[PDB]
Amino acid sequence: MNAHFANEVQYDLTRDPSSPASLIHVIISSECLAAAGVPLSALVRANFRVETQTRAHATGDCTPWRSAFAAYVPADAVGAILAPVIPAHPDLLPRVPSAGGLFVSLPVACDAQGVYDPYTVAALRLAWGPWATCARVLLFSYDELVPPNTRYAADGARLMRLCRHFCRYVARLGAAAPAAATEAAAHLSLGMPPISPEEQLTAPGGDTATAEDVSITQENEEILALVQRRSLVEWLDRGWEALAGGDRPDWLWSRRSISVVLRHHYGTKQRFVVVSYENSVAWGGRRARPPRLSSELATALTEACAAERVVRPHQLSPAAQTALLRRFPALEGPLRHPRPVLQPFDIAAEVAFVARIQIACLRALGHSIRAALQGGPRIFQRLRYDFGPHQSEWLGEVTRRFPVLLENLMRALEGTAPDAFFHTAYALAVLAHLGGQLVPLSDDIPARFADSDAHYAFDYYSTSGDTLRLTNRPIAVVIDEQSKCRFMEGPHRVCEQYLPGESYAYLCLGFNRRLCGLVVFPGGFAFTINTAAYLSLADPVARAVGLRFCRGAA
Amino acid sequence: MITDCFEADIAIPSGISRPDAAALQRCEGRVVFLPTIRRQLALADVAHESFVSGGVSPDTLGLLLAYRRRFPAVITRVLPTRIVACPVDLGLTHAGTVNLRNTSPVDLCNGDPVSLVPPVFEGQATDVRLESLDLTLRFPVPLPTPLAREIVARLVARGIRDLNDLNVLYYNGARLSLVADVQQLASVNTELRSLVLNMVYSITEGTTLILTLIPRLLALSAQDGYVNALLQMQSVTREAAQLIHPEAPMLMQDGERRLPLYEALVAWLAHAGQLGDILALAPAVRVCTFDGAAVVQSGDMAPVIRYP
Repeated sequence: MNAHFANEVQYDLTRDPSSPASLIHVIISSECLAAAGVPLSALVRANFRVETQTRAHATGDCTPWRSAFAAYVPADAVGAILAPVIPAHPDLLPRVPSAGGLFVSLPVACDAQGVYDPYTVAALRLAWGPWATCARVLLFSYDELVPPNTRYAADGARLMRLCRHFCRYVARLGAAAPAAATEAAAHLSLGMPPISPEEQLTAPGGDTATAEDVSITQENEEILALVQRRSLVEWLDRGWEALAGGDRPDWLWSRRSISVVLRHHYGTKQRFVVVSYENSVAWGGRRARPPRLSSELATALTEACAAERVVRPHQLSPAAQTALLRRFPALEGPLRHPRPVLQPFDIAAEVAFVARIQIACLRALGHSIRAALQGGPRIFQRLRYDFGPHQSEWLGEVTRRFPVLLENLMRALEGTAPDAFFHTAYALAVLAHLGGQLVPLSDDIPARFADSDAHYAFDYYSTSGDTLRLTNRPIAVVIDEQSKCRFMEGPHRVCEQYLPGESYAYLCLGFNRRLCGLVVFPGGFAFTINTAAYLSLADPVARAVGLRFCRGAA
Repeated sequence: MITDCFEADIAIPSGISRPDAAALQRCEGRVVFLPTIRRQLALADVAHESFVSGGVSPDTLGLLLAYRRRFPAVITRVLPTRIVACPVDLGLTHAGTVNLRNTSPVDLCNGDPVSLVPPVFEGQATDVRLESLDLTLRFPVPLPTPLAREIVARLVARGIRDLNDLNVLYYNGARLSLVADVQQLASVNTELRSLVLNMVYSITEGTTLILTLIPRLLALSAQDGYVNALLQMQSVTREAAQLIHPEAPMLMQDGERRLPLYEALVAWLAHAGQLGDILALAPAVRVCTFDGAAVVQSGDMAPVIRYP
């Protein structure tokens, strides 16, 4: 509950105002988070910190990440809103149990005459710990987030249950009830089935103009008629203050109207509940600052190719394409940009942005891998190890086993999910290297990694059986022909007690800030690779990637 | 007698005429502003020529401002060779009871704290002058604290008129007026800075809740004669509701764990009720007549018991 209150205090700085904005209180479910790659148990271990940034429709830069507030409830979230429970008396309000999740209100980019561009993206981040494996990022579209209409209708009948539940709960408590409570029961009874939150979700109703709904009735009820010819709320507000002993502003809005709009998440197909309170200053609240959010951009874009029966606005004729441009000068960016960094007016277009970078990084290896290995080389060893007479027989196996691994690396490296790939030691070198041309997010980079080209990063891979990535956290080692090696400053990974290539069953792969790669096989035999040569990316892409995956340095 | 009394001994010089020496025998219950707590001092360190700065002896509003840099003490007995005063802060006497003398035009009561004020009243600025030594003794005036705050308040308000009547008082039906006097602007600056820093720090976010209750008071002053008398005929808040419609914001930053009005009171008490102590000096003296009466008139002595 309180996570929405605290955030509106932040939105009260009106932000800038020069760039107008809005705010939407959102309740994510747990099953939407679970499908999002979120361990649920880790959050449970009372606010929680979340970074957010907004991302442009087609071309541009993302907002710099900004910290918001989040509070996770491992219980019915909508129920806590609907039926607040006196700490002393639980039995006062019976209700139906449900699931829930964190509460975060989200920013909405407005305009002068505020109208949201649909398919524009707002983003979260969830940090279970320092390293990026403990960080996830979720995306949302202003279409996804903003429902067209709210509902305060279904919440009306709810309040009368309270006036009944109070009057019912006091009647049980009888003599033990404090006199002020019995008093309010008298009036509240003069103003006069458990509470199920999923009614308001499936309720078929919402707010309406209702102007002709009054005039409909007077041409109705005269038909008919000519054929013939201290509010209750203050007592409720004093109902708690009798059984509470405190105002508890969280409850005060719960006694008011509460707008619950069920939504669905395009990513996980799951549900997340958008909520706007009655007194809430954010979107949907009865107290709100103009201008408000309009569908003017969105509604036209549907019928533009709908009346044309066309799937895409680029298959729309440029006459009608310029038609909305005349009304809407912002649509130039997605429509008129020759080489949009994002596929304009799409959904998965953002994903295509990621996956192509995945491919871009891979070829930067295979071509560079092929480079140094092309004519049969002599790698010798860049490391220092002593071998026993029996260990030689093992090394003989490394010969035969040598080529199969080099496949399996790039096999899995290609096979990795594009999301999780960005937590790997190689993707960090890129985000480090392009940043060198800031602080990449999750602080995976050691502070001295920017000191010398000797500071490195590493991953490990199983030599026998399935070839896998044995290391969550990329390991940082400095090297100094043979030269010794040492770790850096700081749950447990047994892989971390070993130096690269020190033991069997570890393929040791590394890179640099200079992004000169090193491939270390067991026995210490290792060769350099410079993949910077084969790495090819557009600067407008590079700068756009970083601002998402890195942070402006402190 | 180091802790019980403390005999700070003002020495008297050799050459003083017998009309001037016998003029000190009527200096029994007085207030002497000792700079330090030395056991041997001279009249020159007591007299007004100690109080004067380089070229400048300040006005009455500035004459407060180095009292509180000093140690007030009361003359115990005027010997021919010396004058003995016990400091107020260390220790009063053996039994802890010293006698003052009302140089006020104002009668005292029992138990009321007594503040000492420079000679501001009209027909009152009586400084016993040593003609044989060219020394003046500006004896301050012991006053009741319901006056001694207003008298400072009239002086501070007079200096701020002079940056763009007021010098008339009343007390128990006795009309009295103080000396209208031009004030040095250097003295007013430290006073005005002492107002605002205690006024700006006295404002908190919870005080906006209190501000919303102003039209309730004029809704209440139409029925309660107690509230109708409390505000004033010339109050600001009676005028500050006909042009002012106050309101409160809806939510508070971290408004679940903190108390809005309880933080409003403590910051108010620490700066606004504290403010009168910063303008004047502290009334470290009250009067407890053991057997005399309930009202101590002017010119008479009064027993003194120390005041926390």
